[PDB]
Amino acid sequence: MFSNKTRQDSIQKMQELDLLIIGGGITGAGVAVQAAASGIKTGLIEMQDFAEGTSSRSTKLVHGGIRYLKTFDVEVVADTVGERAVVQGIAPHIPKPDPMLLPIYEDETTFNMFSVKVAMDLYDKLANVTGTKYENYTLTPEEVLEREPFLKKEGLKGAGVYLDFRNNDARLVIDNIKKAAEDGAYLVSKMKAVGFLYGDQIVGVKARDLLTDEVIEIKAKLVINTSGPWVDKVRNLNFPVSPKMRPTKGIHLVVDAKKLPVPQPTYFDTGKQDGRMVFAIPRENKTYFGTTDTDYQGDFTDPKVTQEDVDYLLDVINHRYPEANITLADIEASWAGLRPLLIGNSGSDYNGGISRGSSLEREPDGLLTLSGGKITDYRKMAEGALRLIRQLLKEEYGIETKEIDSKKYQISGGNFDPTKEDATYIADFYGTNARRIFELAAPYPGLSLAESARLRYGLEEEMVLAPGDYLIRRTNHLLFERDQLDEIKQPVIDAIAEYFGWTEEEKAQQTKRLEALIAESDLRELKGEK
Amino acid sequence: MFSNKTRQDSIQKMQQEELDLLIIGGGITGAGVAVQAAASGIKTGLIEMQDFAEGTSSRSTKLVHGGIRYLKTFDVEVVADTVGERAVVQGIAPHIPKPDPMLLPIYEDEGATTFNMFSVKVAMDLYDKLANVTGTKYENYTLTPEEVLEREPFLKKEGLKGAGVYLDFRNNDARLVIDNIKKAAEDGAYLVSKMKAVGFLYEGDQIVGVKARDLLTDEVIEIKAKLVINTSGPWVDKVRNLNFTRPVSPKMRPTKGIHLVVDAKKLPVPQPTYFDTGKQDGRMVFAIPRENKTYFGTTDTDYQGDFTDPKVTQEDVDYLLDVINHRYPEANITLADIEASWAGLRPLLIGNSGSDYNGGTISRGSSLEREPDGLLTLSGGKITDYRKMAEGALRLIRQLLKEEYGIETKEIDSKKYQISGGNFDPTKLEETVTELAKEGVAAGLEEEDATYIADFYGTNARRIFELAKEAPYPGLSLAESARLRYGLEEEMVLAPGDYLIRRTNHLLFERDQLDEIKQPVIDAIAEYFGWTEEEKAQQTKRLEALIAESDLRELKG
Ligand SMILES: Cc1cc2nc3c(=O)[nH]c(=O)nc-3n(C[C@H](O)[C@H](O)[C@H](O)COP(=O)(O)OP(=O)(O)OC[C@H]3O[C@@H](n4cnc5c(N)ncnc54)[C@H](O)[C@@H]3O)c2cc1C
Ligand SMILES: Cc1cc2nc3c(=O)[nH]c(=O)nc-3n(C[C@H](O)[C@H](O)[C@H](O)COP(=O)(O)OP(=O)(O)OC[C@H]3O[C@@H](n4cnc5c(N)ncnc54)[C@H](O)[C@@H]3O)c2cc1C
Repeated sequence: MFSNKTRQDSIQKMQELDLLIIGGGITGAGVAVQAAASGIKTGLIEMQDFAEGTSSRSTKLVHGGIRYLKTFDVEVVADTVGERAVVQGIAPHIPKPDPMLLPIYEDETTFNMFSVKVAMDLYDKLANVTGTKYENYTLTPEEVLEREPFLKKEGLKGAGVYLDFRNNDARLVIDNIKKAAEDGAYLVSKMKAVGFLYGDQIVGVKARDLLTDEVIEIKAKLVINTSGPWVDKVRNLNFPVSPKMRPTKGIHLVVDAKKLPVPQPTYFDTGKQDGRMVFAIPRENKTYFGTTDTDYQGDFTDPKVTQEDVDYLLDVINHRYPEANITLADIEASWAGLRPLLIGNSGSDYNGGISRGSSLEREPDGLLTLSGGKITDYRKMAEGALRLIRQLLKEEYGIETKEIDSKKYQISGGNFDPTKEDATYIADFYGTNARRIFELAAPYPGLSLAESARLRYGLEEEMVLAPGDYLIRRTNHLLFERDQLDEIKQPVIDAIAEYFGWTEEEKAQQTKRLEALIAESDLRELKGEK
Repeated sequence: MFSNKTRQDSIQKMQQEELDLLIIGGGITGAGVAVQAAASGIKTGLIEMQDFAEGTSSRSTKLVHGGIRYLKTFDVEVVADTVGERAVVQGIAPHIPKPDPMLLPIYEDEGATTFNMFSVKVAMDLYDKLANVTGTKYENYTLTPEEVLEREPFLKKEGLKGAGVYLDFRNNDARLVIDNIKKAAEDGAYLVSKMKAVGFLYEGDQIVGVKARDLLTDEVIEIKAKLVINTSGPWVDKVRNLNFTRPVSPKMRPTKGIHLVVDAKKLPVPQPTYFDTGKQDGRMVFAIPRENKTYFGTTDTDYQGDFTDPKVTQEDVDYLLDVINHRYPEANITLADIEASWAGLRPLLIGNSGSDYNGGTISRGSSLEREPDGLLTLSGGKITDYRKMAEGALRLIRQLLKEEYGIETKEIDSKKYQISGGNFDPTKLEETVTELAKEGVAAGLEEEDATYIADFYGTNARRIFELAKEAPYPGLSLAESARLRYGLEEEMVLAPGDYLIRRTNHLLFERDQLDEIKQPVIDAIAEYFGWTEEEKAQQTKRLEALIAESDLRELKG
């Protein structure tokens, strides 16, 4: 059990914990996955749902960064392919091998047909891939147009193909939390930290239950802040400090596969003389692409896509594919996110052109803060967190904290061997936990057999409190299967209403929430009503 | 024989019947062209204003550098091209460019460096791979600070973090030109030194020959030829301007560079060393061992003035001494410690730099072009690409001889045509030197000298060994005498400096022993040519001037 039941118990049990963690993203989720495995009594709190922050709004990939070889920044490339190795090892059901395609042009560079080849050999050598079935290779201008029919011809010299990975971020967070649960940790989502319990120090926190206006006080030896782009907002809860962050907005658009077919990931130049590059990626029967870099000020819980972000991106896909003719009217889904950057770094520092871009400082009040960084280095940042924690529990309290190896502790649903039609999907999506799903496959009105269990499983096991957490973060219904959402939408909500036995007004408020969300995704407010 | 006598017969033939190809300039670029034309059957002539190599081909860095710096901006094709042609040159002249691994120390207090301990490793591995060197006896390796000071205890310690060691070659530029020249002569080419082109001959607006002046006798002759190719290095514009019937746009813009020599006890470096100037100007300086000395440079300044005898300025010297005194803090080197030196002009095409050499169509930085009047010009390039430059030129030459006159020519593989003294298995230099040295010992020479001469002359050591067997000149050792006699009869020595400066390492690298042999060498050449007493006194005054300039006597006041 891991639902609203397990939830209420947790809240009560936290009524002096060893460690309190603020933030339920990939960062907070990684700290706990390790602390629990090491003994510490831990109690984490996530203001909204799990992973509903930036950790569900990224490019959704694990790019190697081959681009860095242009300035011979070889140590950065080695770290990256190296850490990417661990993760794939501790979560064999999430990041998957999805070789990428990099076309070469003499009209417009970065590499030529001769240099891409040597760049890809140094890449596989550092990645220790050199030899396996995923070894790089090149393509002739003829054999490139085959795979991608609408790809610009004027000036095509061919292309290169090297290893890269697909990675659902939301699932990475949840299966880390679900493993943190199994190890006894008070994980409470939908609970917001609103104040601090103080002489001059910090001994506790005062949280609010967003499900019930009840205010509780928490007691713990140490309080660590891992609120991502919210790092400063959480800090300022202590009424004198200065800013440490400066986030940027990036967005993505989505279209039907037949409006822009691409059998594999494709990286290329914008063509607007700004040095930026763009992706066009496949994902089920769709193809999404992007992204975007712009200073942002306003609401952090729901950043919005505008006309100018659309203009910019359309001008890019239309130049790289002159035969597509894509307009605002072709987009079926979308999303926006904010990058947790420290004053000084930029968005291009993610792929070229304590951890790289992150820090772990301790405030004078005694608050630990882990900021910046990037999802691909989540496990690595937490190991550096558990260090200033296993030492801080002794030099001040004398607790015998254990020692582990995060690089080898496999998480939820993925404990099998690394080199491991709707039961096929279920296996390759939940991995191991697909076993528990089958046992449950007593359907529901308007739904299907399989779709019933994946919903029941969410409620029983994935802390599904609201319907949106299911169609958005626990599965790919809203973002990649829009054209199938309207014949499962109402049914799903009623099974939720049933399981929770909400009420005729709690049910009304919920549905109201799905309306606002789906609409902002489908940019109805821009289309002057679709 | 290849001497003043051969010279005089060549001068008559070039006047008897028309040539198919006449070459202007006897440095590495013309020597290169001459060898490939001769081997192909093309009747060939070549004229050189001074001695062979007296221009910029005897004034370079005397190294064959790989260009590992180019990996910093991932310019891999340039590096592949360079290590690849270096292997090709070693195959045709295994007795000149030799292996001599480079030491590259790493520092953290310098601010903005090229590589760090982590990055030099992946750079040296990529370097060896591109050069098919990984898996051989010269594959790279790194050193720790304490390992570095073990080899050079006098290197700046503040910040030293270790070193990288990778493969590179030492190269004698003057000996490389003359062994290409000797090969061309053996294959029939008419080669004349101390002969200057002073004008063109015409039939309409079309060049059909050259008027040449014999600098030794004030005589002026006419040479008829089907094609004329200009390979005069930094003098490329000045030669093109011998056509006064048409002013023309300049292609060149030469820069100057110098090199200084001190005795090794003053800067003991066991192997070549490469480092930052410390003047944050983006440049690098070398410290290299040669015989029992250490030489260092170089500089890079815009120039105007006489092209035949460029001079070292006090400003060139202070720039270099500031670099060495910063890199080795206890050595304290000043002008008084310098015993020899040289300066030359880079043949750059308007728009290029000395920097592009080491990462500071035909080949990088060169061009092959024909003028409206029929004159062909081959300009730019660098010494390490000489054979590749001659190949592109021969390609156009055969195509013009067939089309315009119906003349078929044999196609040779220049990548395998070994030059003078280099006819032996390139992978077995030491075995070949061990054997030849025996033939030398059985001739009356000592162990040290026979090995030297075999390593320096290669196969040609046998002729040196034969003459040795047969008559020491007054004041000279059996060994020295045999080298000089070989010089006069087989290497076209015509004046004292040709021998002490370019055929041997006497002036530059053994200055401390030059006085013992200076006069005996002039006397032997004097009697051998049978000079008037007035002629000898002038050949003497001229050599003294060359020594005064190397010694930096004026600056020293
Ligand atoms: C456009 C874009 C592209 C990206 N591309 C890459 C990439 O290519 N490679 C890469 O490695 N990374 C990439 N990233 C970055 C990566 O997604 C983030 O670094 C990562 O998701 C940050 O995780 P986090 O847990 O620190 O922050 P979040 O995921 O935002 O989690 C922090 C949580 O704190 C919670 N919180 C805030 N205040 C409170 C409070 N008062 N009480 C309780 N909880 C609170 C919030 O609800 C939030 O869920 C990209 C990001 C963006 C925006
Ligand atoms: C300081 C310095 C550093 C350098 N660094 C490098 C390096 O690291 N790597 C590299 O590969 N290269 C390097 N170079 C360049 C290399 O030395 C030259 O490219 C090469 O020697 C030039 O060949 P060249 O034969 O074209 O000219 P040259 O040797 O100059 O010869 C041209 C010849 O034609 C003759 N001539 C002129 N006019 C007439 C006439 N009217 N009649 C008859 N003959 C005439 C001249 O007397 C001369 O002998 C460097 C040069 C310098 C000076």
